[PDB]
Amino acid sequence: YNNVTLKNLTAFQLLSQRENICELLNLVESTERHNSIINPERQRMSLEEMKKMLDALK
Amino acid sequence: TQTNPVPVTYPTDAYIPTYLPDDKVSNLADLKKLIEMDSRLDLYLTRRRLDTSILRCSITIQLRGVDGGKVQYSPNLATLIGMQTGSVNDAVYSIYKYILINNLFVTPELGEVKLDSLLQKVLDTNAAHLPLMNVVQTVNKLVSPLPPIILDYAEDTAKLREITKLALQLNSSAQKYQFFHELSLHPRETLTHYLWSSKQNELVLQGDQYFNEDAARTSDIYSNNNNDRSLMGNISLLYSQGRL
Amino acid sequence: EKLKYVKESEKMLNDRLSLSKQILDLNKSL
Amino acid sequence: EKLKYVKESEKMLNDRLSLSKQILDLNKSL
Repeated sequence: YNNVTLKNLTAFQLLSQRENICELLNLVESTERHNSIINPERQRMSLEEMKKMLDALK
Repeated sequence: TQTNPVPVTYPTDAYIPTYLPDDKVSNLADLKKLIEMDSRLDLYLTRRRLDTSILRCSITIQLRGVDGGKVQYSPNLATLIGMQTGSVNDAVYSIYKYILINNLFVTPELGEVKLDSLLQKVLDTNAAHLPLMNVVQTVNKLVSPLPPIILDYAEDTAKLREITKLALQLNSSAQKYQFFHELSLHPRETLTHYLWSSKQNELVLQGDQYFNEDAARTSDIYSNNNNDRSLMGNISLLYSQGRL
Repeated sequence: EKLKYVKESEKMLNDRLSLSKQILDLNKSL
Repeated sequence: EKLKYVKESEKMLNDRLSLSKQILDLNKSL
């Protein structure tokens, strides 16, 4: 798995190219890959860390 | 370390995208400032890390402190240096600076020195020219050790790995942005591109299905597959090359 | 300070060699 | 080290002055 092949590159490009067309028709959900990376409680926890760094640096 | 850098498996500081519109982000400049701040601070640290080093019997007792920090000099070399028992590198530097004071090289022309009185006395040689390599080789012979007592009668790697993984996720999100933006501007000649390239990549993935175990031990490749035409047409060529 | 240590220590070492070259005089007259 | 070399240097200066006293002994041994 350390190396890549022509089959691996072609499969990766075909998979990533069919995932992009299925968002126009909305026949795939992809809410998990969205919200596991947005994660708004993690976002406000990080903003609280930035606010605490503003408090500690002033 | 080596003379060349070490290849390694995991990525190391992949790029930051530059094609995102700055009317919405207005933040990649600030992260850029943080990155060159880190590079400047690391430059300072690396420079300072480099520059921080820049019958009657006798009594014989081999002590605890047989130590080469102060090593005994031969008395000829002690007269040439002046110090009593200092060190070995101090001796080499003092001999070389004595040679450099007396202007003996040339006014191999810089290898050969002019042998003077005291230096021939401390080397027990009588040449006029003798190269400096052998002169400083003799220093290893002229020095003897000190006499004993005689009486007679990290987390930073994982953190940078996490930042690299996160920058790769940023690249993925930016490429997925740019696809839909370029489809939004002119949609015709990207949907034709999709219908071409998806078909071509399907043909490329289906270029390998007749090379299995039990798809070649059987007979449904050679017989009756003139629909395929790919192999069993090379046999007019391969016999003519002698391979068989 | 790194300069003003070395520019005095090298003069001290030059004096230590010149004193040996003057001790050369006091063993010729004996 | 901004202390330390100075902690050496004056010491070396004293040795020079001390060697000057030995020079005075060379002015009295003859």
